[PDB]
Amino acid sequence: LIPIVVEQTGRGERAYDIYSRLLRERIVCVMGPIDDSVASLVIAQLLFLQSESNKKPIHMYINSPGGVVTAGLAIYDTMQYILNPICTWCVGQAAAMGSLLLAAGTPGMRHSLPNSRIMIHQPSAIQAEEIMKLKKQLYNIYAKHTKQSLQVIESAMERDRYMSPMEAQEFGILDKVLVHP
Amino acid sequence: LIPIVVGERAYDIYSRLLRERIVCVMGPIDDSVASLVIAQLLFLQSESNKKPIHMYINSPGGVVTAGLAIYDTMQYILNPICTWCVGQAAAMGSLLLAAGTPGMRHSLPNSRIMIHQPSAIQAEEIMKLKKQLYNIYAKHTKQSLQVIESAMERDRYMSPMEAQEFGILDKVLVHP
Amino acid sequence: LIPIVVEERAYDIYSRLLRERIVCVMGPIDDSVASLVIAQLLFLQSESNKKPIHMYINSPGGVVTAGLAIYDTMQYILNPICTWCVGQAAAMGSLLLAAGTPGMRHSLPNSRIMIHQPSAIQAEEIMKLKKQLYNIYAKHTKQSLQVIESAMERDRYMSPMEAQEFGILDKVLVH
Amino acid sequence: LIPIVVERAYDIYSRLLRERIVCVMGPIDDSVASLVIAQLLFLQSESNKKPIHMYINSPGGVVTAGLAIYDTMQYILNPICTWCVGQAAAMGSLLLAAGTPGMRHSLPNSRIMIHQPSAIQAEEIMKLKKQLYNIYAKHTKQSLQVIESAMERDRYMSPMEAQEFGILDKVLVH
Amino acid sequence: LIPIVVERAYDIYSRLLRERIVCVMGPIDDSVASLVIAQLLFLQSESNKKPIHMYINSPGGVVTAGLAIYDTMQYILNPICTWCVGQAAAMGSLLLAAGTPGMRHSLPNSRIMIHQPSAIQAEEIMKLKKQLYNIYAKHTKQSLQVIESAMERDRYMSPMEAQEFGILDKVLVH
Amino acid sequence: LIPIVVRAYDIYSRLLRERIVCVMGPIDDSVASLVIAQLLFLQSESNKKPIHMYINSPGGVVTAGLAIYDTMQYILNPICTWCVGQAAAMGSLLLAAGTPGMRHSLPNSRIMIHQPSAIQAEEIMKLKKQLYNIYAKHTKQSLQVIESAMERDRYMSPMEAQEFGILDKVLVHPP
Amino acid sequence: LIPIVVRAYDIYSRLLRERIVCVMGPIDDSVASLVIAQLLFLQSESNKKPIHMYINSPGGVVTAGLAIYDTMQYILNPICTWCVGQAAAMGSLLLAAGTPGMRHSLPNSRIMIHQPSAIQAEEIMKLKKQLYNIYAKHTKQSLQVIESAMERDRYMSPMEAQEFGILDKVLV
Amino acid sequence: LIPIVRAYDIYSRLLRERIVCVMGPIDDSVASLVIAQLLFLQSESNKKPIHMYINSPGGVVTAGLAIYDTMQYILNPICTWCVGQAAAMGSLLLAAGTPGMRHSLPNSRIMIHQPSAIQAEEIMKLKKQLYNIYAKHTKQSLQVIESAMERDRYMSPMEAQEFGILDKVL
Amino acid sequence: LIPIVVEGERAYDIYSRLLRERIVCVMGPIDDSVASLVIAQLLFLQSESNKKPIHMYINSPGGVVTAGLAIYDTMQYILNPICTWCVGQAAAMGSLLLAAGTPGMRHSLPNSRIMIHQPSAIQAEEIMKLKKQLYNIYAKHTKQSLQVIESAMERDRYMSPMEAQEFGILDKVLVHPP
Amino acid sequence: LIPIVVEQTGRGERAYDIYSRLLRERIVCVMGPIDDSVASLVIAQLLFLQSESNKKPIHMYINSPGGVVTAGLAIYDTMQYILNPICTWCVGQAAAMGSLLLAAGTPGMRHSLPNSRIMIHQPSAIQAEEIMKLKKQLYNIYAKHTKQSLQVIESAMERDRYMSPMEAQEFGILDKVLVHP
Amino acid sequence: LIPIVVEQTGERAYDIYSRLLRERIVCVMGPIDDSVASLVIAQLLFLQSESNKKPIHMYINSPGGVVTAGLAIYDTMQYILNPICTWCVGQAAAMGSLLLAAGTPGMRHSLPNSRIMIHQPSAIQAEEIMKLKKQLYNIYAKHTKQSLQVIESAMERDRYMSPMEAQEFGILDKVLVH
Repeated sequence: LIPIVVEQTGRGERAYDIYSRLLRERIVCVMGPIDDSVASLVIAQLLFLQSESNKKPIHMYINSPGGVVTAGLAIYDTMQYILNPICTWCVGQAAAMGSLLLAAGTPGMRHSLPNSRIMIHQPSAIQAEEIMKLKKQLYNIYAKHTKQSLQVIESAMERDRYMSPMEAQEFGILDKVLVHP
Repeated sequence: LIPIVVGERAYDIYSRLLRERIVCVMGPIDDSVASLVIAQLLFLQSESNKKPIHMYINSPGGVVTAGLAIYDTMQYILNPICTWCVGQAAAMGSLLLAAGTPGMRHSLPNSRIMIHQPSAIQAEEIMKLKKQLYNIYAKHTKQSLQVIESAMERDRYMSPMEAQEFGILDKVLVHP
Repeated sequence: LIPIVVEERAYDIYSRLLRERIVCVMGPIDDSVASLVIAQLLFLQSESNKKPIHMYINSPGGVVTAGLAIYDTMQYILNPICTWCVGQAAAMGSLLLAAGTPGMRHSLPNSRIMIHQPSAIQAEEIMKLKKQLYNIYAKHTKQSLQVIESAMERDRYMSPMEAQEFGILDKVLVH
Repeated sequence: LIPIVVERAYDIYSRLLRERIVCVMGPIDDSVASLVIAQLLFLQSESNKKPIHMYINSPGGVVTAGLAIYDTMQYILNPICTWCVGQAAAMGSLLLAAGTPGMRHSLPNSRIMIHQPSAIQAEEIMKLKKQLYNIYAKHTKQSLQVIESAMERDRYMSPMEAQEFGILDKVLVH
Repeated sequence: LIPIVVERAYDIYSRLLRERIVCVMGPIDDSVASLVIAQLLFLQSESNKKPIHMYINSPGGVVTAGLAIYDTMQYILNPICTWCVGQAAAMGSLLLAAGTPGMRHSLPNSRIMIHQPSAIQAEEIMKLKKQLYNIYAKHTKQSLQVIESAMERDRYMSPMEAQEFGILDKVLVH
Repeated sequence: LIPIVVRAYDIYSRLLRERIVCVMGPIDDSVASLVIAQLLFLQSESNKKPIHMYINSPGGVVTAGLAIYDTMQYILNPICTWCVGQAAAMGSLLLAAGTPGMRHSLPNSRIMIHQPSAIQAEEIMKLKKQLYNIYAKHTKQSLQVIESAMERDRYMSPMEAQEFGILDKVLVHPP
Repeated sequence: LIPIVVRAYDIYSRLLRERIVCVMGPIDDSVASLVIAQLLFLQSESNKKPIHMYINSPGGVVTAGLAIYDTMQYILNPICTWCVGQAAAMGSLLLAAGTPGMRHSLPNSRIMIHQPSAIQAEEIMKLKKQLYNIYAKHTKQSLQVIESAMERDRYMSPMEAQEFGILDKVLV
Repeated sequence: LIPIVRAYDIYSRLLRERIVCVMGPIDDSVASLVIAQLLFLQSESNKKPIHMYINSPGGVVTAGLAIYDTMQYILNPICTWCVGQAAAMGSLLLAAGTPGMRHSLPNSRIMIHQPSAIQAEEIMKLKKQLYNIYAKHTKQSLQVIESAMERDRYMSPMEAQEFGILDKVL
Repeated sequence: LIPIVVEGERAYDIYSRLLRERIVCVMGPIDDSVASLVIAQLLFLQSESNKKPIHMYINSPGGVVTAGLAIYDTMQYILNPICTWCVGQAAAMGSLLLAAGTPGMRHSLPNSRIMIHQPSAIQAEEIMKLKKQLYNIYAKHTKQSLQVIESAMERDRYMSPMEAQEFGILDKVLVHPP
Repeated sequence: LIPIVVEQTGRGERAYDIYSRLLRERIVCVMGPIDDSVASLVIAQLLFLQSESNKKPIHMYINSPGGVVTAGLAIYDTMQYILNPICTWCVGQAAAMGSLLLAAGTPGMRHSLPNSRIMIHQPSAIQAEEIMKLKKQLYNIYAKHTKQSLQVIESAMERDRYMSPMEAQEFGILDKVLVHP
Repeated sequence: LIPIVVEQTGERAYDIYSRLLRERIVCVMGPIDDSVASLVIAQLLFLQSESNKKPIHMYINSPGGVVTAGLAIYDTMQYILNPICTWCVGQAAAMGSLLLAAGTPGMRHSLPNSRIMIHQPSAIQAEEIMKLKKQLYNIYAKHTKQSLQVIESAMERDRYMSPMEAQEFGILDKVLVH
């Protein structure tokens, strides 16, 4: 499936699959649903890229319908723990937990391409009291990073709809919509 | 197995074709295909901003947001992209074909083109996605929205000569 | 499984209730359910065209065109229809509840009401059906289309007292 | 579970069949066609003059199964009142259209589709569809070009569009 | 198989139903709840004054299906005697507790559990959970803080311990 | 198929008119529901005539067997209990719970008191201790004997189960 | 499937009216309970008239076959057993356990005393030793003869099954 | 499914004409049901013929041998009709009808070959019983039967008549 | 799809590259093959140095008890300090491995969920014997009394990191590296 | 899934998976259920390690529910054939056939961690006589290594119970419990 | 899954089975099928090319399997000139016991607890099933030096035998009291 790409210096060459050459450029891809396996890989790549340097930015590309809340919260906390700046990019869609990871990038470094769909709504094994505690954590994360009030976040998350990138920029999920081709 | 080809180094042909700056979009489009195509496209821009990219489309379409992610990446990148229709380009596949650079959209002569969209989301949001398709088809085909809306309602394929007149294509290579 | 009862003659429990002009719409609604409900509604009009019919609803919703087939039948027949919410009336089941005869729409105190529509035809055809739901709810609840369009976007359930205030019910009653 | 209703007693569908009502509901296939045809030929035997009522709620189905029903509807001498309830799509709208002139009815929220949503040889699939064009033209009184064009659009008519197109005679608006 | 018994003959459950006995056995769902509600409404039509006997052996089930049963028990005018036979867990313990005061019974080895062992929005799960606290607090006379605490412990009560909690009125030594 | 017999009855219905209840195969909540209904029915026809339970079972759900056992102890009738084939786990408890002097076995039946290897650990242990009390009451063994006898993954012959107090008679032929 | 025959019965209810019990196919706890119920009914109608049991079986669960065996031995009725087609494993024990002089076979029936092959090792051998005692009781062979004959994975003809004492008559 | 014609399903109505249908594959369940019908029809009379209608690809050998032995034990004449196909054990039930009462329709296919859990010695003993049954009913030699069973072929009703599987082709 | 890293030079998957940093990822549910792989890495990392710390990152719903007790015993056998990190959740056996880290080196991120309760093939007496081992391990490491552990472990709930720190399952809750 | 590790040779780097690195320390892992595939792998490793030297000990780590009896008896006979001392370590669990491989270590070299579970009972095809033949071989092996009498072994194996390391030591299944520091 | 080992010419590495094959060991473990036969025959023909004089060791732990696959192996063992030492490890049943018995006279070995069975537990015509079993009788009679009447009777009993009893029957030459 994955093609192989080569770097060469005349005295020799080195080859990578594309995702590991993207990782060599410090790019992490979150694509498709988020689960404890996807989190495990994303966590490991973030811990690695901090160990290679704690000062160079990391670039996170999001195209996901979201996924497990506990897995997304593990990725979130690690993005906040590591000292690197994190650029975050939406392509295609960032929905549910995917838009929390988008919102959680470094201020000024949260981006979208013009046709991306953003959803703050959380589409419809645990005790009722514990599911509500998870949502209150989500409300506080969105309020922190968007700088909206909790009352705005709580009512915005109730509407089952997608924002355009311009709606998400004025809401504060994004800093930039890069329309320039 | 994929055949290996050919100091010297030995590549599977998809990596040899990628060394020729060729991206293959084959079969259905999904988030996995979209992530592969986007990674390939961003890599090829890093190899140079100037040299064209060649994009071979044989697909029945697929997920709309996956195709729009590919589309937005094709437009973000600075390189010219030459889109080649081989076999067919239907639904989201004909958007990617039409989104190649003006003068660089090609078909082989027995290809089938379809812009109709055959056959978990609220009704309000499905209509928003389709109006996005109307806008981006209209800008690339230079057609009115009423023509696009009418043409996308007929469940039919069109020949590459019809697609060239409609503006999905620039050149039909009947010659070798 | 299904009990049999004696009254002489004997019937299954649902055939015995049907003799009281009771139609049980329970569970998901589909073309199999719709045709059976419509058959009972047309029969009961032949048995008489004046005496009320009682529809008991416990339903998560279903196919829209199956619910619209039932809705049209309820509005065609001349009988009054009393609608009872029991446990749940969601999506299309809430429209059948709201489409009862004015003054004859009831709930038990713990019923959950939802007019929101949780989530292979063209996009324009999904949007046409959705606008039919707006017209039906506006007609029966007396709310404006803007209110219906806004209330239907929120993914929430509604208590019987709030559904009565919204105009989906006429009575909430304990005994 | 099907309710039983009364000194004889019958299932709800056999009680309706005593009123000369035939329910076409759900997809159409050879076993649905077999059941409908048996009821149609039976109801002609009890009277060749009193009308029959067909209720349609159908996405359509097998083309030759629908054509077997259609040809049975045209062979028997009874008038057939057709009622669209819910939807009549594909082959279901051909059965609706093939009711007796003046006796094709719809409820006001029904959807009608004459489009045929997307094995045998290619040259035979076109021979079936050409029969559909000729059947629709006979009953709808549109030209073959109008129907062949209209039947390519993947859309549903409202009952008022279907009455203007000629598939229906009456919409009972309530 | 189910045995026929017994003039006329019925299956064992129809013969019990003539004694005004309703059996709630196994999990509760919408198809169980509709059967239970239908029998409750029927038995009120025969008389509104003679008791009804509900026999519960259940792990519980769907909350809105149990709330439909509960509301019917409170709606109808009859006394309802509830018998715990082997198990009453989750929603099955609520139906047990919801019997008429003085008419809630257990056999000596029954296990009682008010804990709710484990889609819709979280705000709706918590609203539905809060309704259960008000039902238990009404019927057991415990405070909401007691009910909230006791429903958190993943535990079964003895019949005598459930009588002390107020879920039962009598344990019968058999 | 199950034989019809003749006034024409199912074979198990014809046995039930002889006051015979069959407990065959695994016990579960569905078997318990049927057995308890038959026990309560047979008590209503006579509180004085014995009931016969024929047991061939590998065991089952404990709470389903405890529901049957409590019904046997609630009703006033004597219950004759017959092991045929095997009684194991909960099947041996229903066998042991018959009326003293009225517990019988055929010569080749296998009896197992051992409990061959969704609940909390403290609750599984609380169920297990209820079995120790029931067996000790009916067999007259001490709790330490019962608790150690249950640990051996073993079957008893009918004569050994009679000496242990699970049975009162072993019958080759009618007495 | 099952034809109805004229009162009216299915074919098996009509045979049951003739006091015929068909043990056919594999034996299990479902089959055993059905056979025992018919055996106890037929004794209820008469303790003196014979019962006819027809066997076509590969055998099955030992504990279910021993349940049938104990019921056949308990009831007072004579039981005529007929081997039709085959009687293998537990099926040949029900054949051997018919009343002396009343065990029959058709000419092409195959009889097997061998046992073709959740429980402890000690308990499997205790069941096996019960089989040795039952076959020795009914065939009048010694236990050493039974133990050897059951080890050979073979079928045997009705005439040598009669010689071994599993049958009294072969009817041709 | 089964049409109803007193009233009976179509197979119980034919059973009232003393007709037994052996159609489809033979197994212990089929054998049990055919034997019960055969024994019943003898009880109604021992003198009237039984008519046995066969369309089958074959089946289990010991299931067919159980049917065969019942046909020979019963006193009644058994007329046998091949309709469509008699193969494997179905040809043995056809051949085992009463002399002069074995019939075929004109297009029936007959096969005595045995197309395509037990020890080798016991498989061979079963097949040697087939050789003896076919030899006595067809009156061919064992050497002829053993050779004819090795050819994987069907034969026409006229070949089966001259081989002695049939008496009449109608 | 597991990334490769090149780091003469050699190529590692991301987890082997992290193992060179002395990082062990206990992620997802625990079973015998997870336990086998963790124990082999712990013994390897002790061989490479008996005095440098080891870092265990935990995100797990729990798992087989005897597989977790095998891991626990290996953590207590080796002489190294073990820093333990909760990310996402530590439930059931995952919370015991969290609590079993070295005193002063048990860490949580701010949104981690901690559950001491054990949600729900052997006889009843052996299940209770496993439970009583768990009660003694939690009492040893959290320094609660056995009855407090028994009462706490009966409630089907999750602690916050701050509540688990007050219970003694954690030493630090860290928003950022100090 | 299995991590790779590197061995520092003299001015050189030799890569292994984690299990071949352990095998180079003469460690054999018997983990999960025992079958013919597991037996073949264990027997190959035992015969290999004897060729590398017949005098250095071998270390066998047991975490097993047991398995096929004839597969475990093949392992047992290979342990008894080779000349090496074998240290056997119970980690987590040794049940059924796993406890025979534990008991069959060299005397003085059988170990357990503090929280292991030992079970001699065999939790509940071939002919009846052949199952009892194979069971009687287990009684002989256990009696040889534990030095209990056959009556004590045969009675003990009937109880469906586990036992603690300090009780398996008193029964003679192992020699040392490594109490935690 | 399968270990890797390093050996002198040590600057070469092998999987554990490729290392054993270099010692001239062929492993026949588990059931026999055409793919197992193909791979065993390939190894036997290779090892003869390396030398036609040094012994080959076959290790058998097998239920047996397809008869014609085992007969293909048997004919390859009989074709090649090498001595073949056969070792019964664990069990040799059915076709597995024929390969064991077909080792070179004096070179057929068993471990003490191995189970041996010559009984054949239980798509072609009856005459062909019977013809295959008569070849088995001839092979066993040739190699065990029993008469056909003994072999035919001994295959009818559904039982295993000990290595000492299998030695008395002539299937083995040695039992390794080790």
